[PDB]
Amino acid sequence: SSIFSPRYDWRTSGVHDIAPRDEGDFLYQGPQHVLPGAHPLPLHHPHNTITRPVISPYIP
Amino acid sequence: PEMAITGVYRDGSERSYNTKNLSPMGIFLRLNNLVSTANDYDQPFCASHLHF
Amino acid sequence: SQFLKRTFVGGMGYNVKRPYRIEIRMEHDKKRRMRRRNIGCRRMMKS
Amino acid sequence: YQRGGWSPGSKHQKHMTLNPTLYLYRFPGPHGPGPYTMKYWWTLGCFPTGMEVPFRLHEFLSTYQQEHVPVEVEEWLRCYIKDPLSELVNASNDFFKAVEVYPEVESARGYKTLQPSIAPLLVPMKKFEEQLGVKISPVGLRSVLSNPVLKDRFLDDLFDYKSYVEKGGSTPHRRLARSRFEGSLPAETTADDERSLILLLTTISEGCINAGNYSDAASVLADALMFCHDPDSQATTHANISFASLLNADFKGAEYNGREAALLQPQVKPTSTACARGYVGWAAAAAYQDDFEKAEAIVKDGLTLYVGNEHLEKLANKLQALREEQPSVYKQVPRSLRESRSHLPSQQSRGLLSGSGKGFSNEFDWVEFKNKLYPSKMDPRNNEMGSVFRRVGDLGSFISTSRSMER
Amino acid sequence: APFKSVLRRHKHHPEGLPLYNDMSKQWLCREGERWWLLDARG
Amino acid sequence: NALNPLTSPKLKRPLMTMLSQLEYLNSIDSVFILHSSLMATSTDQLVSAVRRLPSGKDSLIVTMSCLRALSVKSLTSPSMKERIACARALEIVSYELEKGRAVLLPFSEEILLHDAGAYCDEDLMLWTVAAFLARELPLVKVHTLMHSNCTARTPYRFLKGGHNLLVSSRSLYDKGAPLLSSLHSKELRLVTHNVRLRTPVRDRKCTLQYYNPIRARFVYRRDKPLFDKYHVT
Amino acid sequence: PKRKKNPMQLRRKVYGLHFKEKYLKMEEWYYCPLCAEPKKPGEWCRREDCRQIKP
Amino acid sequence: HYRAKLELDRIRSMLRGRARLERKVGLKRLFFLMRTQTRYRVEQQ
Amino acid sequence: TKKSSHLVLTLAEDPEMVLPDRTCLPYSSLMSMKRAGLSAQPTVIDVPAITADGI
Amino acid sequence: PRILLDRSLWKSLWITKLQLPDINRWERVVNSRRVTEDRYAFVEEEGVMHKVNWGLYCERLETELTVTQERLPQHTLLMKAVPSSWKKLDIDISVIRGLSLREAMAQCKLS
Amino acid sequence: RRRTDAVAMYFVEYKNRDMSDNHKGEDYSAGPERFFLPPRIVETEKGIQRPPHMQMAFDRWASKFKTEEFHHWWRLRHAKLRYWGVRNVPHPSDVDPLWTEKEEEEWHNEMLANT
Amino acid sequence: MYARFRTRSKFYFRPARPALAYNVDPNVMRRPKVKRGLLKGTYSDETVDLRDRERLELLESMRHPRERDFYQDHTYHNQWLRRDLEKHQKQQLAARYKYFAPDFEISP
Amino acid sequence: VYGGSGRGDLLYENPDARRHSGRALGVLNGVRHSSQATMPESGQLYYRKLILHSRPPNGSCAGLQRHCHDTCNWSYLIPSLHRCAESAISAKLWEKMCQLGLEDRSKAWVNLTQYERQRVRDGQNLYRYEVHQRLPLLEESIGWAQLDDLLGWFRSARRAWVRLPTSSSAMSCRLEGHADSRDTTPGRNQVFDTPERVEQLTEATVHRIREELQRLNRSERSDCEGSAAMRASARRLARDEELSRCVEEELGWHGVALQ
Ligand SMILES: [Mg+2]
Ligand SMILES: [Zn+2]
Repeated sequence: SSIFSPRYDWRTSGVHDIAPRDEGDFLYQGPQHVLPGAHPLPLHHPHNTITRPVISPYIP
Repeated sequence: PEMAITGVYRDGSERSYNTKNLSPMGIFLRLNNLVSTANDYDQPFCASHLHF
Repeated sequence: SQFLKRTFVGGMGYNVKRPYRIEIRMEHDKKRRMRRRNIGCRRMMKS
Repeated sequence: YQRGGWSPGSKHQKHMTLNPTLYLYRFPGPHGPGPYTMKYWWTLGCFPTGMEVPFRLHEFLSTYQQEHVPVEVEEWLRCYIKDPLSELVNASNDFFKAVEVYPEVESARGYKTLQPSIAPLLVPMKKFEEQLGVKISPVGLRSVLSNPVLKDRFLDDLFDYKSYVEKGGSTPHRRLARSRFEGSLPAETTADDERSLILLLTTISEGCINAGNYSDAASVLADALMFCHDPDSQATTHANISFASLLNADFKGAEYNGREAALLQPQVKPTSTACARGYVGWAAAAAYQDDFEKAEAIVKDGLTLYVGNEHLEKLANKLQALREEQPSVYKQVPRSLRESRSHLPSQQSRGLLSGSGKGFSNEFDWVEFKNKLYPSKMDPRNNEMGSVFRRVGDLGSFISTSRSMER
Repeated sequence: APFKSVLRRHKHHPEGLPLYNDMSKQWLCREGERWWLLDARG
Repeated sequence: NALNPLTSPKLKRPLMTMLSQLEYLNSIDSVFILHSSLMATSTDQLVSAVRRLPSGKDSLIVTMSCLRALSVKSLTSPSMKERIACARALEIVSYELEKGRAVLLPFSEEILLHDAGAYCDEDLMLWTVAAFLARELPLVKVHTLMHSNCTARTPYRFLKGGHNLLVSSRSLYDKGAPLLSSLHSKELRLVTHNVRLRTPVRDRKCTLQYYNPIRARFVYRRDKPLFDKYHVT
Repeated sequence: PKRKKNPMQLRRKVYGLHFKEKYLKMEEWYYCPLCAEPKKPGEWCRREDCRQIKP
Repeated sequence: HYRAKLELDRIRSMLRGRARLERKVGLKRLFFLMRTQTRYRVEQQ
Repeated sequence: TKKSSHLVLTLAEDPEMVLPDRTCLPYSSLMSMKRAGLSAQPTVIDVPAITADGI
Repeated sequence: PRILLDRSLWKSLWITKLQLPDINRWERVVNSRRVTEDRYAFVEEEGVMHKVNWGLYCERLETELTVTQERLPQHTLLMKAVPSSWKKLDIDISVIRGLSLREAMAQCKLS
Repeated sequence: RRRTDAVAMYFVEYKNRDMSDNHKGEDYSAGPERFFLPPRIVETEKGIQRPPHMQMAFDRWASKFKTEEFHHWWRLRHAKLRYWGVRNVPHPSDVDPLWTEKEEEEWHNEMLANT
Repeated sequence: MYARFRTRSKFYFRPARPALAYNVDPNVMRRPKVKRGLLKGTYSDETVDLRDRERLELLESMRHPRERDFYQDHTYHNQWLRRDLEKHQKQQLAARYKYFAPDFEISP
Repeated sequence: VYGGSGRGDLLYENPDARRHSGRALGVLNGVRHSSQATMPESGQLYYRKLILHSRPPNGSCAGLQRHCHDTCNWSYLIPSLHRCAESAISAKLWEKMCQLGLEDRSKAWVNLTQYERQRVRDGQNLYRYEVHQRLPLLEESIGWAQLDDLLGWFRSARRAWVRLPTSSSAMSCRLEGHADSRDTTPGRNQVFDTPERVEQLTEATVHRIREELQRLNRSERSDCEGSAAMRASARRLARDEELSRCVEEELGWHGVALQ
């Protein structure tokens, strides 16, 4: 719903299981922990030179 | 992924905030709300409730 | 049902047109047997 | 005009000038075909409106296509039936394992503990019954399993029967095969497997009596009687059947089995008391049928034969206690009042289950006439007022009655 | 939701009406009661 | 327990007590607290309560005050039915405690639990336990096995004290208040249920030999045309 | 001028004695000493025993 | 036109009878209750 | 509307159940049976237990 | 669609046999293909979520519920399409609730 | 009670059964096999004899029902009551006659036994 | 004396279940697959359906003699006019006999 | 914890997540204050108590008037594990695995297909999960267990091809996961040392088997002395022999010796 709405934050529990799955979930080690996908800019398509390689003499 | 942030407290309680298309600043604010509240009671702010 | 009949539980009134339509239908059944027609029920759907 | 829906299935007032509908007497509602229409579906063959197409493909598939077998295949189907001896051995092994793995009931203090249900036992016992031709009562089996000594008796007898059948075969099957062969073209004594079988069936019947199911106890004793060919075993089984029928208020069968056990006296071993028990059952059946002099004569003959066995003595003392009061009240039991008073709770339960109630199950709700239910009017055994048989008339043949006003 | 029953104690019922000095409710208290003597002369 | 220290004998079930098995009661779903008033003319409700113990999700709390009341009213009661019922309840509870299916509240743990300086009896200790586990283990459904006529069934009008100014409606959920301060509010009654598990069969006793206004008319009524061979005066 | 009735107006009929005596009530019975069937005093069976000595 | 249907549908448990069963009756009841309680809190409490 | 419904019925075993007495007969029936000649109390006879000793 | 999974809708409705050829299998798009794995279920074990076989898990739940209801010491019977209005049937059931079998049968035969 | 209208039923009879010429020893605990057959008789009064005029009247009235026209009336009554909506009335194809040769023979044997 | 009776609110208000859009139950891929009624608590050891062919006599016995049912041997409407089946019956036919469609056999 | 799933249940049902519904949440049954319309404050203990205790009894609640199941019986918990092992590994697969293990001693694994290997692994996984879910009831009912079920405790593990841990093997290690993130919520009965508790349960059940055998032999000897005759039943002799063979065989299969 809209952010300026009462129905936006009316889900208080039940969204997340308290137990984490033992296959992909991990803990935050700290600032030096390189998180996959984390980027300062809003990137709706977070690709890099490996997933979407550029074909040019230099990287833009 | 579930666009929500959850906080699990020491008394076994949970508090979830919705973060769908919400700015990272708003996510930070709701995370600070989580770390600030204790999630043990819900009482009104009235004259008969100012003193616990 | 004695207490019910005493305290009037149920419709104090009753049907009035039946004690005559019954004999009318019996006479009609006599006429049908005369005319060699099969006898039918008086009220097939009004029941 | 039109104070509701427009479809014929709606529930409110309609009119012909605005919502004209064709005459639909009775049709299924919006959820499903109710019983009022399934009655027509099964009797008339279609719903009473005639607008519905009879679609019985599913029941056709369930009955006819399933029961259809080509003759060339059914000619060989019977040539591949499982071996009866191996089937009996496997069924006995499975039933014995399932009875042995039954847990022992824990005795609590202050209240009665619920016995564990016989869930994994109904199928092995079913195979055992269908392979041996004898039905076992589940209530009796549960009671035998609850009873610690009866459970041990049953286990020992079943193990003996298993060993005897696995080492020598099935003596009832041998007897039936030899009888059929002799009929196509004598009698041996009761074998060890037959002895173990009748012993375990007697244990089952004793457990069923301890439960309180006298009909099933008598039935188990009856189908166990078919496996004994020895005079001692037959006399014991007849005494048991007499006692079970006495408890079940089957006075006729009790008297018959008692006099059979009594007749088996000359060819029985002198140590057995089955003949004394048969005399006891006969006298008790007589006393329950209210033949006090007959019961006294029977118990006197039984005493003279057996000089005063404890059971006969107690029965004679009871009969004498009744005889010291019957002439003090009526000098005898009236002939038109014999076998009229209920004495046992078995017949009370039977009457509760299959009596005539107020409104239904009486001679005014529905009457049975050759496996067909009839209304109270169409009762061929009664011509009371309100029956259709009072409107027959002379049928244009001859004046049967001298009645002037009716018939 | 609360519910005040329609079957109430009536003045014509044999059970009758109560005396609030004898009743035992949550909103009645007789612990800190005191007795005063009022004189209506003049 | 999750922290494994190693990475970095015979087991026997003791007597179940509340303060030593708080961890067990939190995993348990429903907890029925027994009251001695239930043992009136029958023990069928106690039997139906102990029938739910082998379910693995139900527990039974019997207190020493309850046991003392049971023994007292088994030895001194104008009703032999009640005396027999209380003796049978004693033996049932003893069997359950010996087997380890019901939990016991000894007198030492009763001292440790009850609020300081407060006199307690069966009626007050029932609600003391109820308020304690309703405040500390909120995820456990608490029931009370009491008699329909028991005055302790409604604590906020019979067991409530005076007009105390140091208690409020939220005196049940604050960990610093005494346990019995919750008697003044209806929240204890809201969180605790009083249920009859399985009443004995509703079959009426034989009343043919009591006075019947419809059978009394036939006492002096003439019935000559009702009999043929056995006329009796 | 009638209007729809709420569930509480429907249940008020149960509070009366005319509703309970018609629907919610049991029978006083015993076993017929001759037929061993449940039986109410005052009514009897079609039987030469239960007609002479009607229990 | 907003009537807070989705917000007031959660509190039909606190009502009773036809207001708790049927949605429109319960919504009208809760709307009236909230409006009157707001009025009382504003100018009478 | 020809209405029909479904019916759920569960029978459970209760060893602690004590059924009331339903064999109590009225005084009228008692004295009528006495007048006829039948015993007021049902005749009970001890039946020896089932024994598998002869087999 | 560029890649159409078997359980997705496109110009069609949901049919169980068409959209779920094998209910124990779960299809997904791995490297622009239809890759099918064993469908699983998440269960709490030792404080974490663990993957168990979904088919075995459902079979186990079903068989356990059935065997518990079976070995429960009672007997339930559902008689459908009873020729009576449910209001009157509940009226008559209220008198028989909470009785014994003997008293129930007696009241039914005497009413 | 009568199921149709729930009316209370009453068995009315005469008292001196044994002092009567007719109905001497008749048993009314259960009706006869057919409504035209003689009523049941207790085993004790099997040798009883009835007045000859009443016996002849009953024999005539009973022989009235031994014809095939009565079987036709019976099936036609089945058809009429089935067309009139009365339930539990079988089809005139499924119905069977009340009186047949072998049944009449065994009933005659029983009547000669009861003399 | 008097048995406790209570009027049920389901007999006063019970609407229909929410239907499925595009015949899709939104949690088929999310919830386990257990037999209906098990997890809810609906269980039965024996189900006697009074609409079967073998229960006809029991149904007609439990019914009252006063209530009559007509058109037992005939029918008001002529039952020899050919007309189509119900939608679900036609769907059953189409789902069972699929080889009736033209060119259903695989070639070659 | 009341309505959703109990202590020994197998169904994982998150009470706050309505993943089994077919309709959006319209009405919340357990609500204390109207302010819970737009913020139910769920997750707080005192509110989730009222939210969860107002749920109707499901097939696992066994409501107060309805008769409950003797779930905490060892004589029920052991055949449950055996039926789990049976549903996991079929009969033909079990026979083939026994043949291969007797012929090559875990060396003929190349003969099995990948589907059968995955079936065995999934069966071991589900059996470990069920042992985890039944462990509290097992350790609670170990006192009054009977010899047949005590031996079935090993029979079920052998059928599921799970070698019980003693101080293939699947109960040897814990599920990997950091303690700072595991679900340590109270009220959710979940053991954390399974290789440590299953081992002590196995030791306890071995001691219980020894005690049951000694008690049975002592009772038989006392009965024989009271009868003053050496008349042992053939059924009892055969039963004693077969159980004495089966116990030692199935204990040696796991590695534990009865001493
Ligand atoms: Mg026409
Ligand atoms: Zn009678």
